[PDB]
Amino acid sequence: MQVWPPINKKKYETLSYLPDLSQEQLLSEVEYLLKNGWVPCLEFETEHGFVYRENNKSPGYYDGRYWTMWKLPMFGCTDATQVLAEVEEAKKAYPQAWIRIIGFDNVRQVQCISFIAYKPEGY
Amino acid sequence: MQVWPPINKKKYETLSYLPDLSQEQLLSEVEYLLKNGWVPCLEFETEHGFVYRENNKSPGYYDGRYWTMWKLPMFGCTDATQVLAEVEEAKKAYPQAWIRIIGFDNVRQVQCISFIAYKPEGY
Amino acid sequence: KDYKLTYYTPEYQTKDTDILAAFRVTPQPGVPPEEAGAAVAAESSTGTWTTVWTDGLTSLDRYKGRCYRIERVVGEKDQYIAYVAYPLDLFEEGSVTNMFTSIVGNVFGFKALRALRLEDLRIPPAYVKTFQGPPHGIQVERDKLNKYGRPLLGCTIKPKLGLSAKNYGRAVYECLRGGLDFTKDDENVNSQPFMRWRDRFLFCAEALYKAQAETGEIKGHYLNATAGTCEEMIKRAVFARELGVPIVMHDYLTGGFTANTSLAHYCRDNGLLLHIHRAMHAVIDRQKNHGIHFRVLAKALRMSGGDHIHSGTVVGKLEGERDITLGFVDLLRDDFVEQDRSRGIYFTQDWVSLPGVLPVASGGIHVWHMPALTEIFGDDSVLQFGGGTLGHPWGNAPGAVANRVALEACVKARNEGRDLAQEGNEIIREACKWSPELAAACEVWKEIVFNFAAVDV
Amino acid sequence: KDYKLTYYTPEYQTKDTDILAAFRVTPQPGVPPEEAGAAVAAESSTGTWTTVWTDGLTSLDRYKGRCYRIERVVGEKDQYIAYVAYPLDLFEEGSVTNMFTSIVGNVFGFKALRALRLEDLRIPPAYVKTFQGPPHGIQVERDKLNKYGRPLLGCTIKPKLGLSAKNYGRAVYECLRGGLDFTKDDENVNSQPFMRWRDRFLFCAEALYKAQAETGEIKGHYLNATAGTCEEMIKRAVFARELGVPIVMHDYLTGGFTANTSLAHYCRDNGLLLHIHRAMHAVIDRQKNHGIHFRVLAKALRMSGGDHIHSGTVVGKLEGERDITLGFVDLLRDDFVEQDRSRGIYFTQDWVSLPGVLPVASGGIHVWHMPALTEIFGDDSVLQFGGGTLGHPWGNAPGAVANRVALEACVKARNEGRDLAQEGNEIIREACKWSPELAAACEVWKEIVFNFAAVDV
Repeated sequence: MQVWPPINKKKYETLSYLPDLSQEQLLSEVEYLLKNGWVPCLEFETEHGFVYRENNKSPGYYDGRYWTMWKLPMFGCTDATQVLAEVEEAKKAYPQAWIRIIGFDNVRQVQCISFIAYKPEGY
Repeated sequence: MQVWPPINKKKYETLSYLPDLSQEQLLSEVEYLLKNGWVPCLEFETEHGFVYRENNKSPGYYDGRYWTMWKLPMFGCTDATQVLAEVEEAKKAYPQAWIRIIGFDNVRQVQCISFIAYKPEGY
Repeated sequence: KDYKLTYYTPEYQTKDTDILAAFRVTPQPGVPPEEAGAAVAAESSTGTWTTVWTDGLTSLDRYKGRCYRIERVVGEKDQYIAYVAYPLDLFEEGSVTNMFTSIVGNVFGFKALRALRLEDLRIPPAYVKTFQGPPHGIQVERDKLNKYGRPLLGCTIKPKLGLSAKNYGRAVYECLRGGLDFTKDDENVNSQPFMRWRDRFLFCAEALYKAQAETGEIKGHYLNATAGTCEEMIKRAVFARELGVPIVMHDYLTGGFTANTSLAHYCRDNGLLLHIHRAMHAVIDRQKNHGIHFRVLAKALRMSGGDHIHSGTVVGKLEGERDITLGFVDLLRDDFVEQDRSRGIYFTQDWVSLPGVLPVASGGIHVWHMPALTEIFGDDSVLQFGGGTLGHPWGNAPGAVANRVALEACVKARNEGRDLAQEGNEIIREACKWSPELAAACEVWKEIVFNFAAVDV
Repeated sequence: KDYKLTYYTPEYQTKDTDILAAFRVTPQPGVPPEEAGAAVAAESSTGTWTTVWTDGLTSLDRYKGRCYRIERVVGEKDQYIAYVAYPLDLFEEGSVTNMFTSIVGNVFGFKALRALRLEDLRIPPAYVKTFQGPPHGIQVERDKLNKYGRPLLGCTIKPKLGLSAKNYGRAVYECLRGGLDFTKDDENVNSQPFMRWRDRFLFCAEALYKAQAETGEIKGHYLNATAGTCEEMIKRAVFARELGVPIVMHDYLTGGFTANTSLAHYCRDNGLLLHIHRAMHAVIDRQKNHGIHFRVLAKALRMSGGDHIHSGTVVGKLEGERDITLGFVDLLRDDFVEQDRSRGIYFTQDWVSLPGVLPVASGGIHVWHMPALTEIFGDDSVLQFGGGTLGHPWGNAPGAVANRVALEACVKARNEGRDLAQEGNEIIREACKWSPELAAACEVWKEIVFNFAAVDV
């Protein structure tokens, strides 16, 4: 019988309970977005990697949900390698940042994908 | 005449004003639980060893009361050494954690025991 | 009273503003279908055996329900499907209570019928616009919670009734810290001698905030606000708002539509998500010959208001029953659902942008069911476990971890192009390699399905 | 007026819903027991010497109190125990005020009696369910405070009346920081020229938060909300709620039951613990021949509402008196207390899950009394000190430390299997070795009991 660690097990939502995605698996996820017609986009954060509540504590309000956009949503992107290239460039510029790939759906003005692609040292 | 120290005298409730329990005394306490038919259970904490109030300040609300459970309540336990063994294993895995032994009563859905078994360095 | 010559109108062309009803009629022997269907329409509108002077001070043909079609049921004999049309004016705007009173108020007790069952209702866009609907709905909810690309996960705290406020909170913290998004108050748990509501709300808030701080993910606990009176119900929601928690809960059928609409309005105005439990539904929707099918009760909830609604389980069901479930699941989530008798959808339903409701799947769900559930329901669903978390050998947290790992393994496999239908068991097998928690939860299952175990390296 | 032939009914079989009363009657010379007991029942119900026409527009035998049994008191002569039964309908639901008005309203002034004393009351489950009872109760309180496995500790701030708001807070901080859980506002301290209530609440909150931050343990100070009017009383509790403190206080007998029930309701709705002081009780409960025994006043408090209640001290009492005390202590804490005349319990009392009240022991308590107190009362009690903390040679904090160390030494010894009854003095002796604070508090005691001192190594 093992005890689940109360520390050093911070998560980043979808897929974060699985072993770190290999470049090949990371690439397969991006192809799922493209196959469905979803517009890929990258987001990164350097300071607050997890949600907190500093400005308000009313129901539904949390700070730290929004991260900063890396460039622009990749409309018309057909090659999943173009997306993977940006992740390399992003962590090159900000190695101490968390980076995630999000997907947008148009029939619905919604976001429908969000998984971590890179985590800083000790995370 | 001596002055009671305003610092470095943090407490952990029941029995914390007595000298640190020797393994023998720690074992006698566990036997009291068993003799009364109380179910022993271990809890540990690594970050907030004392209560605070971050999320709300209304009457009766405090953060830090709940600690994380070490495995499961030891139902059917008849040997107090089994309990003492778990404390050794717990501090082995988390040396920087505070560990306490709690007891549960069934006639009453209540907890009726709670004493510190291990404190981290400088506490 | 010969209704047939006044209420049975096969030449009637339904209007865009009419409320349509599909009744499964089982008439008494000797009673013709046309007369039975006319009795159904008559009783649920003007209800007149003959004529009184007051009927001349208005136009009877303006407020009457009309049976415009009859269809014999393929299977059993003596069973017909009667289609009735009701004028938009018969109904009070924004009141599900009035809609149910007019349509199902007296007809089920008519003597000429042996049994009666309301199968579906076509809610026209003009009536839909008079309702607020879900406080938030699927999209806003995912945005508030910042959760995308996978079904949400919840678990029930057991036993149902019996635990104290602090012990309840302890189980809440352990489950949530392990990977689950939500924990649930039992539908029976309101305020009782063993645990008063305010103490529960207070300890559960402490527990959910700790798990959120520990994991870095937004957590929620359905705090049951169901109560004896409207005032108590609101008083309970008000405290949830003061604590700043994200979601409350309500038993809409036992609490009632009038009280539920009030809570839903309150939740919209105060940013609270509303989880709905369907307690008591089976006394109304189980028998195929008499009652109201769940798809109508689900439509009523979406109009009255709720962000989540329990919609049973698909595990161990014949396609058949499974198709009926997917039928009402679409009616709850989608904006436009075209007519399809194969899935029990008697009418095309246009929801005109009314927010969709998140279906909650619960009932004997285990980790090895994850592949089938993820495939059948898709991402927009909440999968709830009971003994799959609490019954895990190592406890609540490891049990929650097992379910979270199992779900993510299914999502990853699906995204990679794998067929969850035929590779389901294998997906869970591979996952057991990298998750001791998942492995321990799959022991008895491995012995039967794979005749072993183990790992290798 | 011959009551005996109408109110004395020895054949009466008490109902599960009846309120039973045990009166200790001392009739006037010549007046028979049966007639005296019938006069008691008559006066406290219908109260009729004869008959008027209005008595025919109802059924007298439906709302009358009935003396169904008389028992001669073993000790004194001319003293009897009359048992009276009252119909459930005579009482207003949830009102202790009405219960006392009906039972003890006029009978104590009847001429045929020389003295009258209400010894006990059997509150049936059907009447108990109409009361909220304690805002929280023993279990919830321990959970809110996170305190288990030992009696709680409190101390009184002296002098009773006289100190200023800031000085009051200073003593509060010093006592609490030393190991005590609670500090107490004097029962007389409400709002006066030398110290207005709001200033006291403000400084005491600052003091208790500092001690809590310094020690790491949850602290509380009973802030007296007793006032001249209901409005002022609530206004005071409202500010305690704004400050976020855990507990308030009330003098239930001088304040009154109507006001106390209002405060109790407020405390439940706002999460405040309610400490009750029994000021003025001795004018009612001291004399063995006339008045109301404290066990009835304690039952009334548990129904009206309170989380703690002062129940005197056991120090220096004959077993005898000690048994009576343990009798009412059980009635306050337990769910079911079986009849036992040896401990003054005339009726079996079923509390049907109504929360239990924490008994508060105070009055000349010193550290060397700790062993006996811990054994007699058990963990579910609050032990309050006055001069045992304030009168310590080194001050408040060291005085609080001495009491905390002494108590924990007793708890440890008890848990290790030691007999607190015969090893009490030795347990305190050993503790003095590792606690300079405890040693200094035991000086005069060591010289008398041990004829010395000291330590060794």
